[PDB]
Amino acid sequence: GPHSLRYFYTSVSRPGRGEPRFLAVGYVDDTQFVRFDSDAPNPKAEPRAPWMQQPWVEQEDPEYFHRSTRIFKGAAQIDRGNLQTLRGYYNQSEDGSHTIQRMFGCDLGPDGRLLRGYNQYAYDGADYIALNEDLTSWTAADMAAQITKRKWEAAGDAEHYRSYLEGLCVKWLQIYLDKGKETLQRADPPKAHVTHHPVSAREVTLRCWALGFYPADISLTWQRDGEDQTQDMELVETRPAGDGTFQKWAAVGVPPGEEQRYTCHVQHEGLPEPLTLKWE
Amino acid sequence: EPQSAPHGV
Amino acid sequence: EPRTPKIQVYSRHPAENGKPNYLNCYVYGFHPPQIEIDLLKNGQKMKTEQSDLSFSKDWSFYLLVHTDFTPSTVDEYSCRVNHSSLAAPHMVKWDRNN
Repeated sequence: GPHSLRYFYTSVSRPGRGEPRFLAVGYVDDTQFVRFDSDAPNPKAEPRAPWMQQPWVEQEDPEYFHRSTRIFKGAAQIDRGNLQTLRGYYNQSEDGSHTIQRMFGCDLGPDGRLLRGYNQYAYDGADYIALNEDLTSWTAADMAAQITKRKWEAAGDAEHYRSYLEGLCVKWLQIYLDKGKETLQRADPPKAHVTHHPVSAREVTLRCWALGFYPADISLTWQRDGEDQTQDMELVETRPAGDGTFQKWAAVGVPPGEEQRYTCHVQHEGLPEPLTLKWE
Repeated sequence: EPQSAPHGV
Repeated sequence: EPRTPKIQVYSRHPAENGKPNYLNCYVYGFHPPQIEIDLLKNGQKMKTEQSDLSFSKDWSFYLLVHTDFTPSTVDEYSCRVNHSSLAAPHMVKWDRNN
């Protein structure tokens, strides 16, 4: 896929427990590189990737964390303001806690220029308003969200956001891809094997494992007699290993003796060709 | 580098 | 309208008794974000680290709670999740095959 820069903002109100907590994280692809927490004693943008603590920042952009800190504090204040007005739009009491989330950033195209921009919001975990891919128009999910859409159309906020995408967003994504090249411009293929777990006289579990892959996107399936078995099998949600790689497995329950009917199929960007393998 | 919305909801 | 957490409890590498390793509890698909995730050694809270709060395309939240550990034949491990969507703590045992 294309490289992506994404920020995720979460704010939660806490009635009778003071101000909303604001949390920010930034990702290049599936690698986190920064954080901000309004509840930290002295909240600032902190690095969350080794390549964001290399000599280059201090040697060439020493105010990098100060700028992000300043922008994050601003966002915290905007989101406090957003939770107040949303309570109004939806006629909800001061007493219940609510959540506002924002995802935004840019996909980098081969032209070294913007491929796609995102700017979208949820309230209490449901679509509220999104910027459409054309980057000039808005999708509002309900009556409340049309209030914001009219507000933002009238102020021309779309045009403002485009300016960020085509400017800072792609420029900084390219800076991160360069300075974190070893980590980010890489595709660790999955290593796959099959394991064998008796269940009963009528069932043996075949579990196909994919380990140590980056990025997270993968295709992992069983065929019986070359017929896809997604419809029968247990497929776990892709999970982090905790070292910057991902894990997955797919299990089928099979009649004992029928093991050689079943083939596991692995597809990942790091693989020269898809993998096919079987129990031992 | 992030951005903040020039306006609230 | 809360969304219930889903939970996987797993070692970073295939478990071998007496060999050092990493214990993970991965919890995802939940809303709202407030949540309590404990890794437990024989029912006791372990010292753990928790990832920074992030979220997926569907706005659901995900967290990793992890620590270094050395499995043994005598130790059992689990992850305890409490969330507004649940009336009681969701308990999931670590099974070396998951």
